[PDB]
Amino acid sequence: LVPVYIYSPEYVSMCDSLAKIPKRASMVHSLIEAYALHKQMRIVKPKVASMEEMATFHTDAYLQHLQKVSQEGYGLGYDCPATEGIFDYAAAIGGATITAAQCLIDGMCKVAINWSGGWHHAKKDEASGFCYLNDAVLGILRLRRKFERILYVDLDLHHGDGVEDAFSFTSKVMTVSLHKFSPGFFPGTGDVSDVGLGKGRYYSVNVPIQDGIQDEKYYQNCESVLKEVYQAFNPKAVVLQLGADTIAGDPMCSFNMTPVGIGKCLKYILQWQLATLILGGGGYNLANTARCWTYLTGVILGKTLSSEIPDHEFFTAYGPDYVLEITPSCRPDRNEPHRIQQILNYIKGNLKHVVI
Ligand SMILES: O=C(CCCCCCC(=O)Nc1ccccc1)NO
Ligand SMILES: [K+]
Ligand SMILES: [K+]
Ligand SMILES: [Zn+2]
Repeated sequence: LVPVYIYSPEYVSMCDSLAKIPKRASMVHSLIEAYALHKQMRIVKPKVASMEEMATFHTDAYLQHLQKVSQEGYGLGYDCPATEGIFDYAAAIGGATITAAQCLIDGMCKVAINWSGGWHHAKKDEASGFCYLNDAVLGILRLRRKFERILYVDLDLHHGDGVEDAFSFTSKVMTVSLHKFSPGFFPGTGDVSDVGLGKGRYYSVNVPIQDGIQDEKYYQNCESVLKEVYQAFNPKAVVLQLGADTIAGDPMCSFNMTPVGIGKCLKYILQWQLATLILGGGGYNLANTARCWTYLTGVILGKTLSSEIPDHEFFTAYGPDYVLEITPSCRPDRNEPHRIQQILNYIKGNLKHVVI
């Protein structure tokens, strides 16, 4: 009944190597360590994913090219540079999410955590949006060995298109994504009209949101969706992506959330008493991202954290106030109340078909 914390010094060091988020994995772990939360969790060393394990979703052609490129020097472009050691990076995170999933299967825990995972843009044969490997999909595929129905919830700023498309043709996995949706904003997909294909029709849920949304309206909207989804789909396990690029102070500067708002969503999911795999994701204000996931780690543990940031390796990065709480920015909420309701109505309508 003690939460599992996927961690090892080698794993964090590996994750720090991603140029898009340098040293972020260390900052997140160090802050969690500084709050001594790791002593209240079961620490499990992540296995490195094998070629066969990564192949459960990704094509052999892609996996081999990724390795070849990684050894010496398919979506490898601006967002996903073909840099050396990138296959080792991909295998590590994939294996970490799988390890967490296997922990859920064994009954070792009710909640397993991998903050360095949640890379949800990767397709079976294509890297996309800083994602070389879709560890979230790999996590769901592993869970499907034991659980008959999986619910995937994506609270990242960006649409979880890679996870959605991976399961868009099946009805055993339902994907739910709350994300910014606006013409020109990555990845451009995930309108409310997108519900899946074939036998997977109505088993993909998308909630388009505009800039400036804050804790209260986000939670109410998220709860009402999850409420209908839970009763309609009746999941046996949950995969939860909690990308922190929605948090105020993120350079993306889109949503205006605090970890408290996201935390309430997490609480509502945690009370389902189901096997839950926790993943990170986006988050480009490194200190704030550590703040968020440290806070959420405390929420999972049912602990109240000291407002003042404890001294640690990255203490200087937490100026100028050096506290745990994050203050929302002073900019408008661009979401019209009537639009939110209609999106909700479409979703309720689609979930009527989920009566099987
Ligand atoms: O958080 C993410 C990462 C998505 C990939 C990034 C979107 C494209 C983008 O914003 N690119 C960019 C921005 C600033 C400077 C250079 C590239 N996914 O959830
Ligand atoms: K999302
Ligand atoms: K689906
Ligand atoms: Zn994102």
